[PDB]
Amino acid sequence: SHQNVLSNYFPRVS
Amino acid sequence: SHQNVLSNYFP
Amino acid sequence: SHQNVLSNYFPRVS
Amino acid sequence: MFEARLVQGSILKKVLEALKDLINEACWDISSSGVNLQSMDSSHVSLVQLTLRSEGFDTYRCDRNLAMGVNLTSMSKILKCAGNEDIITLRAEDNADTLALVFEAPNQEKVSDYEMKLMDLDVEQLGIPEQEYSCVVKMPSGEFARICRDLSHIGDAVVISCAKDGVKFSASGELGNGNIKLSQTSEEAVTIEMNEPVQLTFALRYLNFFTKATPLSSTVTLSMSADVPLVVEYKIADMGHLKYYLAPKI
Amino acid sequence: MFEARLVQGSILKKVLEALKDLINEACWDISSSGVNLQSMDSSHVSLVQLTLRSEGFDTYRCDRNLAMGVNLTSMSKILKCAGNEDIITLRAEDNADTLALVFEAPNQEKVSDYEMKLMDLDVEQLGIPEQEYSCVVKMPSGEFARICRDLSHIGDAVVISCAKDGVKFSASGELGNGNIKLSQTSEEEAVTIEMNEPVQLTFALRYLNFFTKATPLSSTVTLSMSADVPLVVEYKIADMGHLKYYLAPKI
Amino acid sequence: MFEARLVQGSILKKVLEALKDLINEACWDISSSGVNLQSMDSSHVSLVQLTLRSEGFDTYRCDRNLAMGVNLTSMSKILKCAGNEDIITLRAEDNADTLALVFEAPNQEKVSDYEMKLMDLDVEQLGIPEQEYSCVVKMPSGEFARICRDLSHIGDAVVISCAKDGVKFSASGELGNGNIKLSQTSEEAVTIEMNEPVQLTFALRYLNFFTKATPLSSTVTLSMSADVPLVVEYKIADMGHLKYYLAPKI
Repeated sequence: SHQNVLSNYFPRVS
Repeated sequence: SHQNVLSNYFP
Repeated sequence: SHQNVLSNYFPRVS
Repeated sequence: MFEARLVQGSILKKVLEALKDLINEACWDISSSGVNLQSMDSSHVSLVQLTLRSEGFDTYRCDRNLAMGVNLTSMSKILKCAGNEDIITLRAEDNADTLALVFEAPNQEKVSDYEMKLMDLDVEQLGIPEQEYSCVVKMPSGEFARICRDLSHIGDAVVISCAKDGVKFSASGELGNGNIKLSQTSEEAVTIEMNEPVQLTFALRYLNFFTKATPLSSTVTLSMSADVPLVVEYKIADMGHLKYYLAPKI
Repeated sequence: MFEARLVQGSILKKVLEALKDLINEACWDISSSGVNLQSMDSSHVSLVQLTLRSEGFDTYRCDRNLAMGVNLTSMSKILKCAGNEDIITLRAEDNADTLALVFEAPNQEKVSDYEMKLMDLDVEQLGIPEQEYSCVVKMPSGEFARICRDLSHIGDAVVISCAKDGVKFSASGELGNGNIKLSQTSEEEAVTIEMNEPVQLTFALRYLNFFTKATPLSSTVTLSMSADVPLVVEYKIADMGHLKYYLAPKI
Repeated sequence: MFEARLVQGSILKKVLEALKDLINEACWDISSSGVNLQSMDSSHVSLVQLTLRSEGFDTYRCDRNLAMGVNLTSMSKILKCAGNEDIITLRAEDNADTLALVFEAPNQEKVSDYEMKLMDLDVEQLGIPEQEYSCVVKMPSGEFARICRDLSHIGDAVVISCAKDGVKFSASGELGNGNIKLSQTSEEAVTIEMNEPVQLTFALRYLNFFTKATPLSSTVTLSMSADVPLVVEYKIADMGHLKYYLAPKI
């Protein structure tokens, strides 16, 4: 198993 | 903030 | 009282 | 001999549902005028008084007065085994060793019969004399129960502030604070008899036990004065009533 | 190859619900006459016999006879995934390694497909001879389920006393003791008694309460008794078969 | 001052119910165009984006834009104290120290008033790019919700397989494996727009959280492409939507 985080796909707009 | 019992009221 | 088993009532049919 | 018969048996089912979480033991005073019960809970913070008048029964007969040690958790367990529509009968003899309970189905092909042991109880008595109340609030019991259930999300204590403006229930906690205001109306009415404004504080834990009597009555009354216990009162129709008493905080 | 099809799948859901808490594994005898299942519970005090006849399925096919080791909880977990109106199909192929369960929804957009592994199970079977019984009671399964639940508040064992026109259930414990008396009525909701000889016996309420898990299968339940023989509690999966529970008496 | 009023308050109750188990804290972006809310879960695998437009309200008013750090369990606890039929009002002032929630009953002889404190949040926001999707599936939200619950009996990951026929949901574990196939129908419809077959894998744990929004919408839409997060979309009728984003496995 391995879980990907949304960081791989979405930019950090803060 | 505090509290008692029901003894202190009734005969 | 004591709990009885069904072995005591039904034969072992194979 | 003691023998009492009640065709709307659900009354008794509801009564012991209203008691059994609060007190484990209580003593039943039987006389020719009916049934009284009084007891405090373990903390001695609250007290409950139950009255059931003779003429609310369909067959009442008492040869002479009795005091019956009853474990109420047990007595509840038994009453759970009564049908919603069963005619329930209570009986006690010379021995007062046991109390007998009879559940007759109205169809007549089922009759249940239970006999429970009566323990022996030390009787720590108090007198709840009826008092005057600065303010007295009448409202639908489900409404009150919902106030109490709601504010338990908020805090551990409710502040009741009653003026003629209407009555307000308040609580505060970690989240923040909450306030519910009821006003006086045109069954489901909210009526307020006020002689003097009061603001008191009560543990919500105890009130939530009281609201277990909710299925007994459409209406509930709250009676308050500064420096006296609150009375939360449910009226059992045509028979009697259930009063819960609670000491304020601070 | 084996394939069986049932348009009202809820039958099969309820059968499982009635089994899985009493027995965890069991063997399914598939033939062309239907399905038999029989097993003791671990304690060997109770037994369960399940019958589901061929003609109660809308499509039954049993080319070769089969004996299928099944974990009944696994099968229960799968069957939770069926709707009560799913058309449920069981299928097993050549080697009988897996059992396939197919759920067709009447919504029609959905066909679910599940396959559980068939374990290999050892066979301690018992032979239940056909008898007739001193006393036999037919009554609403809900009434019975309640009798059993209620008296469990009172004691751990019930004494059933069956006479000419009424049966009495008794239990005792610390609170005190209780007795329930049923009489015969003026169909499904009647209480009827066929008695050749009065019986008074004693049984574990723990086990009966597992039995009543079969309640949603049948409106009516029948109890059969004789002295010195196990009680039989029977629910009928109507038109197809039955679920019989057998229980050994106390003392 | 900021003021939002919603005569059908249940909408908001359902939103909080749809969020509160997935995320504990969040920031509410208040703007004259409506309300936005966005947050990741602690594990950063999923995201939820909430939009509620000005014109879906019965009374919307915003003089200054606001960003409100909110404990969502607290806010849920509060909205539990609202009835399904209550007119709900949100209010914030100049100062923005606390957020006020006002519940008016259709009974209207009762008004509840709650105020929760605004904590301070480092709000790790994300930017949601506009993509187009290989496969896009529309189905009844309860059906999707039952798919997700059913397969949680079997395994911890679901494999969604979309070809032109329909989409297939699959999971495996110790018991065995399960496969659920939906096809397109002749609402309650199932529609599948497929431009190129996809086969993806997601944690069912997260999906079972998403399905908490089922009561908000009769229909749910799923959007997929290889190597972009899954989008689960519920539409709040007339007001906005609730979109969940989930990162695929391996």
